[PDB]
Amino acid sequence: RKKTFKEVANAVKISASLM
Amino acid sequence: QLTEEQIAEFKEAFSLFDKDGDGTITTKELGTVMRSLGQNPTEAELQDMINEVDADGNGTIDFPEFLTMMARKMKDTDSEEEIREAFRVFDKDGNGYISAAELRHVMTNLGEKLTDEEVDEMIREADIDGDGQVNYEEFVQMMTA
Ligand SMILES: [Ca+2]
Ligand SMILES: [Ca+2]
Ligand SMILES: [Ca+2]
Ligand SMILES: [Ca+2]
Repeated sequence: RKKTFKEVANAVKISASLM
Repeated sequence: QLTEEQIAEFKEAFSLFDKDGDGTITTKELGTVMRSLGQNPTEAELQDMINEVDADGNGTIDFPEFLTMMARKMKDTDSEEEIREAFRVFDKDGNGYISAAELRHVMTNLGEKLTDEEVDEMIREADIDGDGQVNYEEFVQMMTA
C-alpha cells in the first residue's frame, strides 16, 4: 500500500534498464 | 507466478512513466523518463520503442506491453549493473551517499511525490550504520536481500 524504499528503488532499477 | 511485491514494483515503474496517470505510456512520457535518467533519445527511436511492443497499434504502451518491453530490454544487461545505475540515479551529487533530500528530489522528478516523513522512513529502511544516509553497500544490500 504505502511505498517502501525497496519497491521504489526497484522501480527505478527497472526503468533505468532502458539505457 | 509473480509475487505481489514484483507486480507492485512493475506497477510502480509503469506509473513513473505514466505521469498523467492516463493508463498509457506515450513517446512523450517514455522520453521524459529516459531524459531524467541521463539519456537523450530521438523522437524516431522513441517511436521505434513503442511500435516494437504496440500489439494493439494505438501508438502507446499499456501495462501488458510495458512488461513485454521490460522483459526483453533487461535481458541484455545483468543485475549488478542495473542496481549500480539506480544508485547513481539516487545519489545526485555523486558523493557516494543517498541523502533524504536526494531521494525526495529524485522521486518527485520521476513523478512520485513523497513527504519528508515518508522519505526519512525509506532511508531508515535501508540505513544500516544509522547515519541517516544510504551508501552503495547498504543500497546493494537492500536490492539483493
Ligand atoms: Ca500517460
Ligand atoms: Ca498499445
Ligand atoms: Ca549524495
Ligand atoms: Ca548509512
